[PDB]
Amino acid sequence: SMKLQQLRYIWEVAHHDLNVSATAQSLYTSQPGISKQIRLLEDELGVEVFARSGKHLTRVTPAGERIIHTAGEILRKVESIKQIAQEFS
Amino acid sequence: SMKLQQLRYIWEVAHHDLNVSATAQSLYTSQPGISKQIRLLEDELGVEVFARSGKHLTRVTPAGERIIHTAGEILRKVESIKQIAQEFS
Repeated sequence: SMKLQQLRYIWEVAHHDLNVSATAQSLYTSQPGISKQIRLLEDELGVEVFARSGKHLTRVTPAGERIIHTAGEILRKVESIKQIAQEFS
Repeated sequence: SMKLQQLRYIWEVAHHDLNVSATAQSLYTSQPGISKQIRLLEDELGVEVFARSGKHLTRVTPAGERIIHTAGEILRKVESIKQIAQEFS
């Protein structure tokens, strides 16, 4: 089963121009940590979200553009649950 | 942080007419496991998804109707990701 954390990671990596180092510092976590969770996700899905050239991301794949876009929808809907909660709070 | 599992649980509990026992057997898990994950979710959200009367769920709350609906959209969108993966495999 895919996890929300891996969805947040590919969204953030995509919004830091594929710079995994810059993303790690954005999320206050280690850079190897983010790379692990993404490859678990890609192994779990069986598709590459990010094309690589060595230990380095080069571009978002066709499949990844669709998957990341939908991850943003999931992350925004998770946020709306917390806003629904707080309005009734 | 909220988890996909807890979103799957409140949705499944809601589609087994609030019967946690039938839901546990559906998901091949324990009934205490589902209850535990639901109360964690509700503590994080600070709202009750299910109105209670003793060790018993009576109805879905105004807020819970919205949260469960949005949890369903999320669970559907998680499925769209794996359908995107399968296509591109």
